[PDB]
Amino acid sequence: ILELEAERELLNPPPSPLDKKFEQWEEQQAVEATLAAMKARRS
Amino acid sequence: AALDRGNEQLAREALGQRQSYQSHTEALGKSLGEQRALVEQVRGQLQKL
Repeated sequence: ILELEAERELLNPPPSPLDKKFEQWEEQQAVEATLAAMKARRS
Repeated sequence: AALDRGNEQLAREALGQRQSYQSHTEALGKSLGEQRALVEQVRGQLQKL
């Protein structure tokens, strides 16, 4: 099982941890800005 | 957009990341510049034959 799991990973490389950190930061920024607008719009 | 935070280190990381892609783009752009000039001559030879 592990051989196949790694072999299919070689053909299509997994994304770099830097990319994951960047997208996590983007999601956090988006949700924070959206909730800030959420709090400001009803006020 | 990432520079907005004010942490320039991640900006440096991204800028150093894109350089490999720029080099690859230039490498392919060099090869196309001659393949395009050669296929035309081959087509001309076929047309005359």
